[PDB]
Amino acid sequence: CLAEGTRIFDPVTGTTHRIEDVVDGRKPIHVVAAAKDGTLHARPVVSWFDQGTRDVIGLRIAGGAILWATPDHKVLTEYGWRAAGELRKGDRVAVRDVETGELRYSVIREVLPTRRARTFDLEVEELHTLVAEGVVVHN
Repeated sequence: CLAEGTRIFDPVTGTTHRIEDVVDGRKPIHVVAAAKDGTLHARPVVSWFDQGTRDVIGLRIAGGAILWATPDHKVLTEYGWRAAGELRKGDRVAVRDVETGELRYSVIREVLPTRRARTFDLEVEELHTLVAEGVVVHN
């Protein structure tokens, strides 16, 4: 689940939407999806649900790029899918590059202890996956 504050760039509109705003108003919009091929494809949202308030961790990546998600949220690492609570300053994550638009790999900058905030839930067509804070991790 994604925490409030996470930005979501839409390929259809080309702007930046906030999950807190997209879910609260279940807005029929689109998002970027990822497959096992590593390629990015736009996909519509067909479900919006609130996950309640729970503890979440903050993953800081080089460039300031940060992502807040639940410990059960799986992150796309070099070794497949790994729970966020299993990430330590040294784990590399895939982040979308606006320069080449293509997928790129970067190292973490610092791990942020658990906190507390509202969390949301989405459903991307079938390719359960969405781009959040430039980072690609299951919905």
